[PDB]
Amino acid sequence: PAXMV
Amino acid sequence: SGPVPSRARVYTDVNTHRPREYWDYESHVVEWGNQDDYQLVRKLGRGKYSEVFEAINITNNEKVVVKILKPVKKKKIKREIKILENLRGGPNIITLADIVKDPVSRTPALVFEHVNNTDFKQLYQTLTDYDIRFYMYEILKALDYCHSMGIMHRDVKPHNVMIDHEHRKLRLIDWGLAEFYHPGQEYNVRVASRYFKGPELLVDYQMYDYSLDMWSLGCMLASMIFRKEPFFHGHDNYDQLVRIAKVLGTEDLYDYIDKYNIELDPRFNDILGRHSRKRWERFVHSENQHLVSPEALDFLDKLLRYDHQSRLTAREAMEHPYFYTVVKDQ
Ligand SMILES: O=C(O)c1cccnc1
Repeated sequence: PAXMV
Repeated sequence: SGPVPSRARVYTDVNTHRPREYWDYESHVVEWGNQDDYQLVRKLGRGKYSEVFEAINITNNEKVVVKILKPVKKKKIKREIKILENLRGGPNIITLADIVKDPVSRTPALVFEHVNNTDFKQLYQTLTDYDIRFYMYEILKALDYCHSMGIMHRDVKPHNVMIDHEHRKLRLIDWGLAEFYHPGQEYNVRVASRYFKGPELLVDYQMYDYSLDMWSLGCMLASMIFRKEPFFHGHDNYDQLVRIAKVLGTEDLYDYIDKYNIELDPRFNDILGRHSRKRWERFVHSENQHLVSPEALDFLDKLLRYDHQSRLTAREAMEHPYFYTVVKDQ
């Protein structure tokens, strides 16, 4: 969910 | 006539002799990485300087620390990047691993090697005599390196010193206030933290140098060997100089001012007055006597001086007898 999901 | 100029006693013309590419951070081009290689895990700290996160590099399954930069000026953001690259590989200097850009908001982000989120502040009031000597020597290694590279940190404080007590490693972090030293330059005096501002910043002497970090280092040492945090606890920038004068004495303060022809703020005259110099032995009680030694007081007295030229340099400090046992153990 936050750079990568 | 104006105030009297000054120059550093060490590493004076390093940046002048360097190619312009070294210290021209405005002309530096940033090579951007891939932000999708990192996944944020938890927040480590906040404040009006950046949002620091702990992330995981999913490429090699290694932990990292990501610092989200604030919408400040690009001029200062390139300076911190250039300083971190010039110092990459130095002793006890934080290593910049990657620089990425937000694909949506275009916000920059710095990626560092993972560090135990234990700053020196949560540990330096609980150290032994040998630990203080050892960690002071490691902090000196980082200061002497960046000074030799023509860079002054200008924000030395326990919160900017990351420590791994188990493996006895130390890293000097937060280079957002760091600046290249050029002779004759007049810098902004509103740098460093209040409890660690040198007298040259308090009397508004803009032509300072590496010796500013040595005063801040002396405040950390006084806070440790005396078990008093902070050692100079002023309620503002003006009172900060008053608390310093209550210890070092006002005689050497006004001699320091007349030497460099510093135009002191007229508001200081109403709050300064006269203070005799208090000896460092007077700060020793039963709870800190085991951390205080004649070598500690002599080393501390040569760091906390009004005259920035009289202070020990980072190189001279390592050769002090205070670190004789630590150097022999290397
Ligand atoms: O440079 C910084 O601000 C920094 C470095 C490591 C970890 N947290 C912050």
